[PDB]
Amino acid sequence: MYTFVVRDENSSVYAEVSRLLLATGQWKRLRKDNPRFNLMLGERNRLPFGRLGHEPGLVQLVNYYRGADKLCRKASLVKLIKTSPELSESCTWFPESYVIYPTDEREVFLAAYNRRREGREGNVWIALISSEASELLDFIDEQGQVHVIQKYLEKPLLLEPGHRKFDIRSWVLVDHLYNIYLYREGVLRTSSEPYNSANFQDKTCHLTNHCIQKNYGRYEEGNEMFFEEFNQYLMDALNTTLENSILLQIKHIIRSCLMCIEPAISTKHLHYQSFQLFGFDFMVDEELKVWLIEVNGAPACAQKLYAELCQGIVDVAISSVFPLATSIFIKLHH
Amino acid sequence: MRECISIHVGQAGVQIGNACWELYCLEHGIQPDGQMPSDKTIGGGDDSFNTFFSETGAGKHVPRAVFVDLEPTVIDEVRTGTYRQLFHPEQLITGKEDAANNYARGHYTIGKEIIDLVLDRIRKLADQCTGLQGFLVFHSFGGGTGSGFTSLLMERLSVDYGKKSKLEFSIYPAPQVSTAVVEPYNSILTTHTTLEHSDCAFMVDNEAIYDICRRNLDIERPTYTNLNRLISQIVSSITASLRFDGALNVDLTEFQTNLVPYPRIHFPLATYAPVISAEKAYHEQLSVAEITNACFEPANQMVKCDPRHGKYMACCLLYRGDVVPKDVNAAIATIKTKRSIQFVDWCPTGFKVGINYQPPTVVPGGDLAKVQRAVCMLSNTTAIAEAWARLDHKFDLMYAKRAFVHWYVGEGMEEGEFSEAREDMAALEKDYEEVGV
Amino acid sequence: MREIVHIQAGQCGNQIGAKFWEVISDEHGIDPTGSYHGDSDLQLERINVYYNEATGNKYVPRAILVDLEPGTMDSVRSGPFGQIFRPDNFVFGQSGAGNNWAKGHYTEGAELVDSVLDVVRKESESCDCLQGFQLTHSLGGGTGSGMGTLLISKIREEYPDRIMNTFSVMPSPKVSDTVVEPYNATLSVHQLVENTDETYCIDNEALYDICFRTLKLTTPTYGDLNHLVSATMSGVTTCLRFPGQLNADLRKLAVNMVPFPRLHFFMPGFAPLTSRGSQQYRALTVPELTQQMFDSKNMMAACDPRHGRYLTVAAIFRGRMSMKEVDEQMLNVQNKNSSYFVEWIPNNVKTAVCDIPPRGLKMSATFIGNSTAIQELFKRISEQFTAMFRRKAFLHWYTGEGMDEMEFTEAESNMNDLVSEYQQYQDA
Amino acid sequence: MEVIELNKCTSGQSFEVILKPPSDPSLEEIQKKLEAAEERRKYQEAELLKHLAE
Ligand SMILES: Nc1nc2c(ncn2[C@@H]2O[C@H](COP(=O)(O)OP(=O)(O)OP(=O)(O)O)[C@@H](O)[C@H]2O)c(=O)[nH]1
Ligand SMILES: COc1cc2c(c(OC)c1OC)-c1ccc(OC)c(=O)cc1[C@@H](NC(C)=O)CC2
Ligand SMILES: Nc1nc2c(ncn2[C@@H]2O[C@H](COP(=O)(O)OP(=O)(O)O)[C@@H](O)[C@H]2O)c(=O)[nH]1
Ligand SMILES: [Ca+2]
Ligand SMILES: [Mg+2]
Ligand SMILES: [Mg+2]
Repeated sequence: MYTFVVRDENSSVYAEVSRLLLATGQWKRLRKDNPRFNLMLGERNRLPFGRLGHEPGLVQLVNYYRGADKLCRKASLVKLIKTSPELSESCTWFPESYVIYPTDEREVFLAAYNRRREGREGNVWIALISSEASELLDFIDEQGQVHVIQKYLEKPLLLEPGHRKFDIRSWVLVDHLYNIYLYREGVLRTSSEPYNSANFQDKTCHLTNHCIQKNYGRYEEGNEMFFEEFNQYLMDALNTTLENSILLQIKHIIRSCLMCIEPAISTKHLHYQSFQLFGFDFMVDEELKVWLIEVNGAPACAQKLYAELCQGIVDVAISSVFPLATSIFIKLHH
Repeated sequence: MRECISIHVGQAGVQIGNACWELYCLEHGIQPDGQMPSDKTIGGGDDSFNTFFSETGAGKHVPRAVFVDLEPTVIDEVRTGTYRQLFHPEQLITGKEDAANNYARGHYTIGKEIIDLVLDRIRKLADQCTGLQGFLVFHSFGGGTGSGFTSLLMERLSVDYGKKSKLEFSIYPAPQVSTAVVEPYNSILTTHTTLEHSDCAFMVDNEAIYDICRRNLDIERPTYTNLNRLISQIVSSITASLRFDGALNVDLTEFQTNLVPYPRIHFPLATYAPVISAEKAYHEQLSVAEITNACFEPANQMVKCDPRHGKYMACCLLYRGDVVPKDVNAAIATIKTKRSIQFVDWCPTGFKVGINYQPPTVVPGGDLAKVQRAVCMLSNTTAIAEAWARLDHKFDLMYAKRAFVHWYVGEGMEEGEFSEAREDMAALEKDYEEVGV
Repeated sequence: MREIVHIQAGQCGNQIGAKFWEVISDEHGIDPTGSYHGDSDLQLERINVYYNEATGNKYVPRAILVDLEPGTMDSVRSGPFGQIFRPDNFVFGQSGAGNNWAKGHYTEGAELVDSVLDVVRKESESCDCLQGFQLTHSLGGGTGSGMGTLLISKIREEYPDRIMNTFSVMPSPKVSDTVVEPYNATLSVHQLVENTDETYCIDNEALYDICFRTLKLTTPTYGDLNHLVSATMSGVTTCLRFPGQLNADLRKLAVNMVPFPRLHFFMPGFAPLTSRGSQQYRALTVPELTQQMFDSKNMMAACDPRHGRYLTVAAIFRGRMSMKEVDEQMLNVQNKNSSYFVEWIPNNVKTAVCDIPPRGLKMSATFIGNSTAIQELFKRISEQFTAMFRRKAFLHWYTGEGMDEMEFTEAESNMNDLVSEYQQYQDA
Repeated sequence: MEVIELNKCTSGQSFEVILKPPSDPSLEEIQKKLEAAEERRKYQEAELLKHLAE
């Protein structure tokens, strides 16, 4: 019998993981503040990493990598990509991005905006989306909290029939040994209302968030296109597979991002151990080029895929450390 | 030449004192009876070793050391042991009954009855000093004497010796190495009262030393003899610059200068390599590059924490053995590229290096093997606050229900001192927090 | 702190007390004459604790033998180890206590108490540094129950900064002398709550069941019951009598075991459980020792520890075994059953190993538990009390010695207070 | 990169390597606190002996 704790009740993924663990009969749940655990399913804010691995005669494991917030915050991701030579300013899969504080790189932001202004090419930026620099800067200071200004993808990939926009979510599990496992199933969180090149004020067609959409559910159920259908569409429309056109770049970006932060976060020689599930968010343009949007520390799965992913988490992240009495993941080798 | 007086309080302090002074004698060529054939100036002298040893006309080299315990048992083993002739009886102070794992009993009750006697016997050592610089204090956070009496002594030494520097070697409590339930109380209480009165303090987690003994020496259930002989090796590295000819850490004031910018944040992390088993036949001798790299592994630290998630204020590398500056710089350059070393923005990113050509001396029949080169890193990292957090959480758990508090109150201490001490710790964790992110 | 002064009061007190000295004299290599005839030096290194060095270099137990009746104390003197006790330390009245607390505490006992305290004082003056006192007594009779608790009170006045340690046999209808035992117990518990630092609750019900269910003895005597007590007593005092890793005394034990001054009533335990003479030949593994000592069938107090929670635990493993295996097993019981150990006292289970095994066993384990489940023992006594008291039954035995009904109500109150105080910590 | 403050002898040598530049209670008060704790111990023992006199 192995023991675990649950410290994030709001986590829809790990509520299912604990449910599956109890069902085997070889795992018992303890109270939130019981320090005599094998596994921690910790909280999102202020996780006590300093308290792990100090309890004698217990192997301890947690579902979060300490330090991995440096990849999962919008301000942190830009700072990491710009400073780390493994990514370099010249990164090509990440959109041109700048960090602005409200009351810093404000002079660096306007220097590149002027080159775009003089050349008169596509000059639209996301933070609310606008074409004017001084109109966005006044709205950041109006909010309060610190946010990032990023180059908006003015030439996205269309979906037919519909002339639509989309983002791809891929689920990635990093185990205790720093193996990177990409889940074979992803989701296309689609827009239902057609893309409008002229009117940026409208946000329902430009932003592909699952909350904003809820023409919801016209083309596919709950604005969610799964990997078999999207592969089929690409074969018919563009004469290509998802594997070649998109997935190779996705596999490259995940691997490049996590290899960069390996020496800072790895629990290979530590007193305690860590695994973590990540949500990588991608944007495909008209030329079939893949761009990284955001990384998610506490990602939520789609309804169809909860059962399979959560069982897979138990298989290679939990039972690999605590064994019991086909693989759904593609390993990204390094 | 300025002199240093070592003070050993409680069981842990006395027993570690035994281990250090054993090692010091083997390093300086001093025999169990106190004779040093290599010393040519008989009856005196202002050599580097005279910081830790005084001399008599007879030719005896006597430690500038005072042993204090509230119970006779442990110091009685010093009085009758193999180094009985080394210390003179006036340096070995014992009481009748111990402080029973109670801070308040050691501080207030039995403390009051023995404080004046101890300071009197300390004053006898200070009188033989031509220029006293200060004190090295060896004690445990856990024990009643080790926590209680120590904090009272540290208070009184600040009054009687106002100018002088004070350094701590403190034993942090671990459930893995025979602890009592009330030791989280004793720890918080003593740290609070001592915080103002200590200039630099070297925490040694019993858990870390236990695991190094298990992993690197193949000792399944490490005794105090095992742990202390290891601790002494680390302590010897730290104090080597005070006992030997050199230009780094030559006096106690330099420990503050090189390691402690923020006066409250005075707990540097010690990291040591290599620990190699004597029972290992055929050993691949480690290079400068390999042993400097081992300083940034948490498995080698005196306190288990993660320096990657935190910031540096200072860094000292102390080498013993076959080491040249060229190899040091070459190792640093490679480590800088491959590891997360983040300094605070108001401090230079750098290392102060001290090399001593004489390799570490091994205790004959001990568990440590002879090595060609060894290093001790002293880094003031905000990561060490993890050990405060752990201890504070345990304090919070018991104190919420006022568990054991009556034992402390029953010795004349107020309940108010508990929360007063805990608030200071909440202040301390926050000081580390502001500096650390 | 090294020297302990021992007192044994009444029939039960002297009978279990004589057996204790018999068992530990064997363990230290001391013959009935008092001469040392052992092989190991370790047997003599901490012999100061229980023995005074006598002329001719003979050892004399630091024990005072007390009864209001000459009967039981005459049996001790003409018993197996009888000659070992200092003859001046035999302090006896004549009339007996007739199973009456009031006779023990107020009338007959009051006459003899000063005679006892003189001997207690004389043994104290010989002590280099007096650690504290231990009492063996029952709570159901008159002498041990009444006079014992009187002696404790009077010792606390003369030595207010010294540890009071008691081995207190609890009464049960299953092994019963008189109907008035719940009255005598309830009056005594009030005293133990206020005037002792550590009380080992030795329940006669539990000792009966161990003899009947486990040891397979159909009709157990007081001798059968006492074998279990002397084995437990030897076990709990192992770290005091023998050198080991532990630099510990009774005060240190009180500090760490008692989180709140009133809740100082412990559940003792022993593994493996054995009958006199005929004992098992098969060696017990460390996993079996740990499994047994935590099981309720091995507990000396008739409480189910599953009905409560452990505040603090202490364990003493005796014999030559793997200390790593001990640690692994001890942490296994904690990490499997962490809902029965308080989360608000971290690392509340402590283990000590002594190399010297007891007579007739290769390895053994002794258990000390401060569990909230001990309330069930006091609730039992409290129910039996009320059954008679609500009808003021048998009270004339006590009122005839000048006691008032008020005192009974107050004693019942303080016990129901103790029980609800144990209930306070069983939930949150 | 820069190796400053180099000092040598027979015993060893020491130096500094910069990689990147930057961007009390009295005797009277101790006697007071200790004696206030003796008074609380005295008071608690006096309350005990008063209770035992009752
Ligand atoms: N590393 C090390 N730790 C020790 C040693 N002796 C005791 N300890 C630790 O110190 C704590 C207990 O403190 P002690 O020094 O034994 O107690 P004391 O200072 O003598 O105080 P009292 O005995 O309560 O009067 C525990 O956490 C032990 O693990 C030792 O020789 N080496
Ligand atoms: C002389 O007899 C004993 C005395 C003590 C202890 C003990 O249990 C092993 C004894 O054996 C019965 C011991 C008690 C319990 C504690 O756990 C709650 C503790 O923290 C602490 C301990 C003891 N300390 C250690 C490191 O075990 C100190 C007091
Ligand atoms: N375990 C045990 N209990 C006893 C023994 N002798 C008497 N008792 C119990 O003690 C109670 C009677 O007290 P007793 O000691 O005879 O009275 P006293 O002589 O006035 O102290 C009853 O509950 C008995 O069951 C004994 O040898 N062993
Ligand atoms: Ca000289
Ligand atoms: Mg001690
Ligand atoms: Mg009887």
